[PDB]
Amino acid sequence: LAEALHAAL
Ligand SMILES: [Co+2]
Repeated sequence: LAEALHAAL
């Protein structure tokens, strides 16, 4: 989640 969300952002 940490990576996924920060990539999206
Ligand atoms: Co964060």
